[PDB]
Formats: sequence, C-alpha cells, structure tokens
Amino acid sequence: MQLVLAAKYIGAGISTIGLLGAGIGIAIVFAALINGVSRNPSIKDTVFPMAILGFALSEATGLFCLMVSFLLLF
Amino acid sequence: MQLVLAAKYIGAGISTIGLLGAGIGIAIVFAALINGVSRNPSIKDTVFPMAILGFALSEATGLFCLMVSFLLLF
Amino acid sequence: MQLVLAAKYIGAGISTIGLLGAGIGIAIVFAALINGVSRNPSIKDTVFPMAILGFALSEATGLFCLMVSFLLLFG
Amino acid sequence: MQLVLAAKYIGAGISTIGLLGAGIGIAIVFAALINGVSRNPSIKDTVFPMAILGFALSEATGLFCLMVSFLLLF
Amino acid sequence: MQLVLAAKYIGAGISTIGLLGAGIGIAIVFAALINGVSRNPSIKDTVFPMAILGFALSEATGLFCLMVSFLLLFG
Amino acid sequence: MQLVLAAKYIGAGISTIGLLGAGIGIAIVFAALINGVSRNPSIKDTVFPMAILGFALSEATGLFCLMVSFLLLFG
Amino acid sequence: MQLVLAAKYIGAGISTIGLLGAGIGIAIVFAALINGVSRNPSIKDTVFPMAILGFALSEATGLFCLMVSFLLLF
Amino acid sequence: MQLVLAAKYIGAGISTIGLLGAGIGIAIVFAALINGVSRNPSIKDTVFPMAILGFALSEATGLFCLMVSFLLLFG
Amino acid sequence: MQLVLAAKYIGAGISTIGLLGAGIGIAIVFAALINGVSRNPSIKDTVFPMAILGFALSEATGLFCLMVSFLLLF
Amino acid sequence: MQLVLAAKYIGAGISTIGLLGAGIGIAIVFAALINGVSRNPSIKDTVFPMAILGFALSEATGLFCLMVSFLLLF
Ligand SMILES: CC[C@H]1/C=C/C=C/C[C@@H](C)[C@H](O)[C@@](C)(O)C(=O)[C@@H](C)[C@H](O)[C@@H](C)C(=O)[C@@H](C)[C@H](O)[C@@H](C)/C=C/C(=O)O[C@@H]2[C@H](C)[C@H](CC1)O[C@]1(CC[C@H](C)[C@H](C[C@@H](C)O)O1)[C@H]2C
Ligand SMILES: CC[C@H]1/C=C/C=C/C[C@@H](C)[C@H](O)[C@@](C)(O)C(=O)[C@@H](C)[C@H](O)[C@@H](C)C(=O)[C@@H](C)[C@H](O)[C@@H](C)/C=C/C(=O)O[C@@H]2[C@H](C)[C@H](CC1)O[C@]1(CC[C@H](C)[C@H](C[C@@H](C)O)O1)[C@H]2C
Ligand SMILES: CC[C@H]1/C=C/C=C/C[C@@H](C)[C@H](O)[C@@](C)(O)C(=O)[C@@H](C)[C@H](O)[C@@H](C)C(=O)[C@@H](C)[C@H](O)[C@@H](C)/C=C/C(=O)O[C@@H]2[C@H](C)[C@H](CC1)O[C@]1(CC[C@H](C)[C@H](C[C@@H](C)O)O1)[C@H]2C
Ligand SMILES: CC[C@H]1/C=C/C=C/C[C@@H](C)[C@H](O)[C@@](C)(O)C(=O)[C@@H](C)[C@H](O)[C@@H](C)C(=O)[C@@H](C)[C@H](O)[C@@H](C)/C=C/C(=O)O[C@@H]2[C@H](C)[C@H](CC1)O[C@]1(CC[C@H](C)[C@H](C[C@@H](C)O)O1)[C@H]2C
Ligand SMILES: CC[C@H]1/C=C/C=C/C[C@@H](C)[C@H](O)[C@@](C)(O)C(=O)[C@@H](C)[C@H](O)[C@@H](C)C(=O)[C@@H](C)[C@H](O)[C@@H](C)/C=C/C(=O)O[C@@H]2[C@H](C)[C@H](CC1)O[C@]1(CC[C@H](C)[C@H](C[C@@H](C)O)O1)[C@H]2C
Ligand SMILES: CC[C@H]1/C=C/C=C/C[C@@H](C)[C@H](O)[C@@](C)(O)C(=O)[C@@H](C)[C@H](O)[C@@H](C)C(=O)[C@@H](C)[C@H](O)[C@@H](C)/C=C/C(=O)O[C@@H]2[C@H](C)[C@H](CC1)O[C@]1(CC[C@H](C)[C@H](C[C@@H](C)O)O1)[C@H]2C
Repeated sequence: MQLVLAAKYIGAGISTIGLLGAGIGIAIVFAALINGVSRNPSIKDTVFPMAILGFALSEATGLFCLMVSFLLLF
Repeated sequence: MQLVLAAKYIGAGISTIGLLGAGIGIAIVFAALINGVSRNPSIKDTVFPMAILGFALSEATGLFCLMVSFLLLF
Repeated sequence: MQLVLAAKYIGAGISTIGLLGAGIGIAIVFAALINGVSRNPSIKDTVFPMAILGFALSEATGLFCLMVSFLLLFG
Repeated sequence: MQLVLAAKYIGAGISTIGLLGAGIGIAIVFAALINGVSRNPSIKDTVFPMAILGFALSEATGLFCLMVSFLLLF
Repeated sequence: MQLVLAAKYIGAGISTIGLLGAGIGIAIVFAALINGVSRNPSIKDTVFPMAILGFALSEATGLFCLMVSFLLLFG
Repeated sequence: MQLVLAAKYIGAGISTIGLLGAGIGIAIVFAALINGVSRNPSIKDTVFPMAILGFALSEATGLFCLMVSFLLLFG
Repeated sequence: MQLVLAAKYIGAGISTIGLLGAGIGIAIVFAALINGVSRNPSIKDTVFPMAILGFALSEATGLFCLMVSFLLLF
Repeated sequence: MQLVLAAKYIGAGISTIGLLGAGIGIAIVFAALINGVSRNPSIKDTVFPMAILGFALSEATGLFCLMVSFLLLFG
Repeated sequence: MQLVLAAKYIGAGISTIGLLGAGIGIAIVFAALINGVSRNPSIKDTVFPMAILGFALSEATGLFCLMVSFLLLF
Repeated sequence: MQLVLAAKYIGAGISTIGLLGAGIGIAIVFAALINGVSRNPSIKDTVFPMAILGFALSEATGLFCLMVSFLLLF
C-alpha cells in the first residue's frame, strides 16, 4: 500500500512537467500578438481574439496535465 | 498486484509529458496565423481554415498521450 | 511476472514522450504553409500538398512511438 | 510511511521542472514587447498591457507546478 | 529472467524518445521547402529533391532509435 | 530515516533543473534589448526598464525552483 | 548477472536519446541549403557540398550514441 | 548512511543539468551583441555593457545549480 | 559487484545524452555558413574557416561526453 | 560501500548532460559571428574578439559540469 500511495505522489509530480508546453506556447502566442500589432496597429481588433483562442487551446494542454496530476493526488 | 498498480500510476504521469508538444505546437500555428494576418489582412479567410487544420492535427498528438494516460489509470 | 507487467506499463508511458516531436513538427509545417501563403497567396495550390506530405512524414514518427506504446500495453 | 514520505519529496522536486516553461515564456513575451516598441515606439501603450496579460498567463502555468510541489511538500 | 525482461521493456520505451528528433527535423525541412517555394516559385524543382534527401536523412536517425527499440522488444 | 533523507537530497538536485528556464529566459530578454537598441538607439531609455522587468520576472521562476531545493536540503 | 544484463538493456535504450540531436541538426542543415538556394539559385554548387559536410558531421554525433547502444546490447 | 551518501552523489550530478541554461543563455546574449554591432557598428560602446550585464544574470542561474551541486558533494 | 558494474553500464548510456548538443550545434554552425555564403558569395573564404572552428569547439563538447562514456564502459 | 560507488558512476554520467548547453551555445555564438561577418565584412575585427569571449563563457558552463563529473569518478 506504501508502494501504491508512493507511486501516486511521484506520478503526480511527473504529471506537471507537461505544463512547460503551455508556459512556452502561451508566450509564443502573445509574442506574435505583440509583434503583429507593432507592425500593423490597425490589425489589433482582428488578431486579439485570435490570440485569446490560441492561448485557450495551448492552455487546455496544461489543464489536462493538471487534471491527471490532481486525479493522482486525490 | 501492488507493484503493477504503482506502475500504472507512474506510467500515467509519464504519459502526460508528451502534451508539452501540443502546447507548444498549437502556439506555433497561432503565431503564424497572427503574423500572417498582420502582414497581409486580406489573406485571413484563406489561412484561418489552414490554422484550424494545423492546430487540430498538433493537438491530436497530445490526445494520443492522454489516451494512454487514461488507459493506465482506468 | 508482477515486475515484468509493471515494466510494460511504465515503458508504455515512456513510449508516448516522443509524440511531442510530431506535436511540434506538425505545427512547424502548418506555420510555414500559413506564412508562405500570406506572403504569396498565388502559391497556395503548390505549397498545400507539400504541407500535407510534411505533416504525414512528421506524424509517422509519432505513429511509431504509439505503436511501441500499444505493443507494450497489449501485445 | 518512510517510502510514502520519500515519494512526496522526490515528487516535490520533479514538480518544479515545469517552471522552466514560464522562465522561457515570460522572457519570450518581454522580448516581443522590446522588439515591438523598438520598431514602433508609438505602439507602447497598446502592447504593454498585452505583455502584462501574456506574462501573467505564462507564469501561472509554472505556479500550478509550484502548487503541486507545495501540496507534496506539506 | 523477470529482471532482464522488465529491463528490455523499459529500455524499449526509452528507445522511442529519440524519435522526437526526426519528428521535429522532418518538419523543419518541409517548412524550408514551403517558405523557399513561396519566396521563389521557380526554384521548386531544384529544392524539392533537397527536401526529400533532408527528410530521409533526418528520418534515418529515428529509424535507428526504433531499430534498438525492436531489438529490445523481440531480439 | 535513511530513505527520507536520501529522497530529500535527490529531490533537491532535481529541483535545480527548472533553473535552466531562467538561464535561457534572462538571455532572451537581454538579446532583445541589445537588438532593439542596435536598430533604434533612441529607444534605449524606454526599453531598458522593460528588460529589467522581464529579467526579474523570468528570474523569479528560477527562485521558486531554488526555494523548493533549499526547503528539501534543510527544512 | 541478471542485474548487470538488465543495466545493459536499460543503458542501450538511454543511449539512443542523443540521436534526437542529429535528427534536428540534419534538418537544420538542409533547411539552410533550401533557403539559401531559394534566395540565390546560382550558389547551389557552392553550398551543396557544405550541406553534405554539415549533415555528415551532425549525424556522426548520433552514430556515436548508436555505437554505445550496440556496445551495451551486444 | 550508505544510501544517503549515494543519494548525495546522484543528486550532485542531477544538479549540474541546469547549467545547460546558462550555456545556451550566455551564447544567446553574445549572439545578439555580435548581430547588433554588425548591423550598427556605432552602437558597440552602448550594447557591450548590456551584454556583460545579461551574461552575468544568466550565469548566476548556473551558479545556483553548481552551489547546490557542491553542497551535496561536500556540505 | 553486480551493482557497481550495472551502474557503469547505465552511467555510460546516460553519458551519451549530451551528444545531442553537438548534433544540434554543428548543424547551427553549418546553417549559418550556408546562409552567409548564399547572401554574400564573396565572403566564403573568410567564413569557412570560422565555421570549421565553430564545428570543432561544439564537437569537443560531444568528445568529452564520449570520453566519460568510454571511461565508464572500460 | 558498493552502493556509494554505483552512485558515483551514475552521478558522473548524469553530470555530462549539461554539456549539451555548451555544445548548442558555442554554435549559437559562431552562427552570429558568421552571419554578422557575411552581412558586414568590415566589422570582422570588432566582432571576432566578442565571439571568442562569448564562446569561452558558454564553454565554461560545460567545464563546470565536467568538473563534477571527474570529482565523482576519481
Ligand atoms: C481551456 C481553459 C482555459 C480557458 C481560457 C479562456 C479564455 C478566454 C479569455 C477571454 C479569458 O477568460 C481571459 C483572458 O479574460 C482570462 O484569462 C481572464 C479570466 C483572466 O482573469 C485574465 C484577465 C487575467 O488577468 C489573468 C492573468 C489572472 O489575473 C490570473 C490570476 C490568472 C492566471 C491563470 O492562469 O488563470 C487560469 C486561466 C484563466 C485558465 C484558462 C483556462 O483557467 C484557470 C481556471 C481553471 C483551471 C484551474 C485552469 C488550469 C490551467 C492550468 O489550464 O486555470 C485559471 C485559474
Ligand atoms: C503516419 C501517416 C499519417 C497519414 C497522413 C495522411 C495525410 C493525407 C491527408 C490528405 C489526411 O488524410 C488529412 C489531412 O485529410 C487528414 O488528416 C484527415 C484524415 C483528418 O480527418 C483531418 C482533416 C482532421 O480533421 C483531423 C484533425 C480529425 O478531426 C481528428 C479527429 C484526427 C486527428 C488525427 O491525428 O487523426 C489521425 C491522423 C489523421 C493520422 C495520420 C497518419 O492517422 C490516424 C489513423 C491511423 C493511426 C491510428 C494514426 C496514429 C497516429 C499517432 O499517427 O492516426 C488518425 C487517427
Ligand atoms: C532513410 C530511410 C527512409 C527512406 C526515405 C526515402 C525517401 C525517398 C522518397 C522518394 C520517399 O520514398 C517518399 C517521399 O516517396 C515516401 O515517403 C513514400 C514512400 C511515401 O509513400 C509518401 C509519398 C507518403 O505518401 C507517406 C506520407 C505515406 O502516406 C505515409 C503512410 C508514410 C509515412 C512514413 O513515415 O512511412 C515510412 C517512411 C517512408 C520511412 C522512410 C525511410 O520508411 C518506412 C518503411 C521502411 C521502414 C520500416 C521505415 C522505418 C522508419 C522508422 O525509419 O519506415 C515507412 C513506414
Ligand atoms: C524577482 C527577484 C529578483 C529581483 C530582481 C530585481 C531587479 C531589479 C534590478 C534593478 C536589479 O536589482 C539589478 C539589475 O540592479 C541587479 O540585478 C543588481 C542587484 C545586481 O547587482 C546587478 C547590477 C549585477 O551587477 C549583477 C549582474 C551582479 O554582479 C551578480 C553578482 C549577481 C547576479 C545575480 O543573479 O544576483 C541575484 C539576482 C539579482 C536576484 C534577482 C531577484 O536576486 C538575488 C538576491 C536575492 C535572492 C537570494 C535571489 C534568489 C534568486 C535565485 O532568484 O538572488 C541575487 C543573488
Ligand atoms: C554570477 C555572477 C558572474 C559574474 C559576472 C561578472 C561580469 C562582469 C564582467 C566584466 C566579467 O568579470 C568578465 C567578462 O570580465 C569576466 O567574466 C572575466 C572575469 C573572465 O576572466 C573572462 C574575460 C574570461 O576570459 C573567461 C572566459 C576565462 O578565460 C575563463 C577561465 C573563465 C570562465 C568562467 O566562466 O569563469 C567564471 C565566471 C567569470 C563567473 C561569472 C559570475 O565567475 C566564476 C567565479 C565565481 C564562481 C565560482 C562562478 C561560478 C559560475 C558557475 O557562475 O564562476 C568564474 C570561475
Ligand atoms: C575537437 C576535436 C574535433 C576536431 C575537429 C577538427 C576540425 C578540423 C577540420 C579541418 C576537420 O579535420 C575536417 C572538416 O577536415 C574533418 O572533420 C575531416 C577529418 C573529416 O574527414 C570530414 C572531411 C568528413 O568527411 C567527415 C564528415 C567524415 O567523412 C566522417 C566519417 C566523420 C565524421 C566524424 O564525426 O568524425 C569525427 C570528427 C572528425 C571528430 C572531430 C573532432 O573527430 C573524430 C575522431 C576522434 C574522436 C573519436 C571524435 C569523437 C567526437 C564525438 O568528438 O571523432 C572523428 C571520428
């Protein structure tokens, strides 16, 4: 039983690694938003909702990691 | 039978690591969409379907990881 | 057999790591398709099949990872 | 109990790996802010709040890692 | 015997990690093909075979990983 | 007690890995500062404080890793 | 002996990780060949032998990994 | 104590991984310095101290990794 | 003794991972050579020796990994 | 005393992983040197000392890794 609980806790720690992908990806999206608005200010209203969508989709990958992490923890 | 269960939980945590690829890749597609539209607003209708296709394909790699994750958990 | 079964399950999880390569790669190809068409709209019908081919070959690397994963889980 | 507690501490350490994602992402956002402002100084007031949003969302992914680390530690 | 078998299966899973290199690399090549053709459509016939060569050579590194994987799983 | 202590020390080492993020990120910020100033020297006073902010925020992620490291080593 | 043989097989697997470096590097070289030829077709005969040298040297790093893998396997 | 000492030595090795961050980061900063001066020779005396500062802050992340490494080895 | 020999073999496998850095770095150098000659053909004789030096320095990092790997193996 | 020795050898192999950073970073410096010189041949004498400095500093990070490596081995 020591073994099973110990595996849940190590597994939960490992499950957070994938969050680095959303950390990096969210940033890549906002970088593009910023570069895009700087080069073409008039395009802001068009690309801002695209950036919000990109963020949410990238972020969803982190949510799934965290879901597995919490499932293992609790 | 404790050792096998422990392995399933460790394996499940490890199985989420690959989701970082979708996290980054989704972002890469949206970055291109945003920069492409900022440089050429008129191309938006053409490249948006391409972005949907590209992110859906990149995302699916992470769903495959999660499939293995949930197999090992349940 | 408890130890061997355990090893199959950990190995199965480890075998999914390589899928991050196709995750990034597929995105890289579609990013180029998008930036290529934005800079040159008239090239679309030429570069679109190239992106499909590129996607498929990158995807195949993930297919090989998942195959090993499923062989360890079931085979 | 020793084995479970050992697993908690190993897992706590592993749970900080994903913070490298926010480390890189935060910088990616600020690099774009700097480059965008250098190319187009007049756009600063527009992009600065986007950079703040971008960095906060990237950072939060690493804070979710840290949160799991602390749950395991304490 | 249990320990050796378990090691083979763990190793087999580990062996697929390097496949991420080909996954990313194949895509890098096709990205260049697409951007190169978009910038200069007339160069297509020259650069397409360079992309096939590049993809094949990148792919081979993944094949080497998969080979070791299969040697462990079966051999 | 031997097992818990060993786990603390292994964990402490693992906890420093994330520091690579700040190592790369701090540099990414200063690279942008340098390229931004080279392209537009007059923007220096505007972008320098953005680089300090960016570096500090990136650095903090590494500080969080080191904090966990020290909690394991001592606390 | 079982433990030593186990270690050989685990080590053989680990020894292939470094091949991802040649996988990416080989592609980096060919991407530059393609982009350089697209921008300046007349330079092809000059850069092609540089790309062959570049790819062979990158690949060899992965072959040294594979060599260690086989030494452990056999 | 054999297990704890073993853990100190493995932890010490693990604690050097994060140095790859400073390895890449330091290079990123100097790369920008070089590309910045090539594009604008007259900016050299302005961007050179910025590169030194950038190097130092990136380097510090590696210093923290090595400190933990040496604490595990000796402290 | 099983333990020590087993540690030598796993350690030798792990020691090859760092070779990925030279795999990637050698490629980055040759990419720059290629892009540089394509943009400015007359600069070839100046930058080719720089590329050879860059290659050798990056390559030396892989040599050191392999040295540790062979020390562990033999 | 077998377990401690085993750990030293494992630790030594792990200690070379960080050398990949120098491998990539050395290359990054030389890439910049090559591209900088191709775009502006006249700047060569100015940027070459900067490249020497940058690669020497990046390389040293890998030497620090190797220091730990050789401590654990000898
Ligand atoms: C696919 C799901 C994602 C949804 C995205 C929706 C985007 C639409 C868009 C309009 C947003 O709502 C937004 C930009 O307005 C927005 O994010 C706001 C809600 C948000 O308040 C924003 C303005 C901020 O200021 C934000 C930086 C907050 O100050 C900061 C405290 C929150 C950071 C953060 O990561 O929160 C997350 C995030 C919203 C994520 C986003 C989740 O949600 C939270 C709560 C739910 C779980 C716990 C997730 C886990 C995470 C790892 O995915 O974290 C939630 C806790
Ligand atoms: C390695 C060869 C690849 C083949 C590529 C072929 C390219 C040609 C091109 C014209 C395609 O057919 C395509 C662009 O039309 C295409 O991908 C469609 C079939 C696809 O429906 C696409 C348009 C989508 O809408 C797609 C995002 C779906 O909505 C989504 C549910 C599927 C995602 C996905 O990754 O599916 C995979 C993929 C096609 C992969 C692609 C495999 O195939 C599936 C089925 C077979 C096995 C199970 C693989 C495993 C995977 C890990 O490689 O997954 C298959 C399950
Ligand atoms: C260095 C060896 C590589 C050779 C490359 C040769 C390139 C030349 C070029 C002319 C090709 O043949 C090609 C572009 O025409 C080509 O790939 C075709 C064969 C292929 O049908 C292509 C046009 C596709 O349509 C392709 C996207 C398929 O639809 C898709 C199902 C296959 C993906 C794939 O990765 O296949 C691999 C690949 C060819 C790999 C590539 C092998 O081969 C397969 C079959 C042989 C073995 C089993 C390999 C092992 C793999 C892990 O390396 O997998 C084989 C399973
Ligand atoms: C979010 C917190 C970070 C705060 C950043 C604040 C930035 C504002 C800005 C004005 C700075 O203060 C600065 C640019 O002036 C600055 O860094 C100076 C303090 C500093 O002296 C700078 C000018 C240097 O010359 C610097 C390159 C030093 O020569 C060098 C020995 C220090 C490197 C270093 O990383 O120090 C860290 C750093 C400041 C970090 C950064 C901490 O702080 C130190 C001391 C406090 C604790 C121990 C942290 C822990 C670390 C792991 O995060 O390490 C501290 C040990
Ligand atoms: C985190 C704060 C950093 C301080 C940066 C200060 C920057 C100011 C700037 C003007 C410097 O002093 C410098 C550019 O002149 C400089 O680095 C020189 C001192 C240095 O001699 C440089 C010109 C070299 O020639 C250098 C490549 C040497 O030939 C080489 C033997 C040393 C490499 C090296 O990484 O040394 C480190 C470094 C300076 C680092 C730098 C530490 O310091 C040393 C001594 C202290 C400890 C042991 C650190 C550990 C390391 C892991 O951070 O290693 C120190 C051992
Ligand atoms: C810091 C040491 C490095 C020295 C670089 C010297 C560069 C100068 C430059 C003029 C070279 O000599 C060169 C470009 O002419 C050159 O590399 C030639 C010798 C080489 O024959 C080249 C023309 C090739 O065609 C080359 C692609 C070969 O065909 C190919 C079979 C060899 C690949 C390879 O990686 O070999 C290595 C490499 C030279 C490396 C390079 C080592 O050396 C070998 C033999 C020694 C050990 C075993 C190393 C291990 C490696 C992991 O560092 O591998 C050696 C086995």
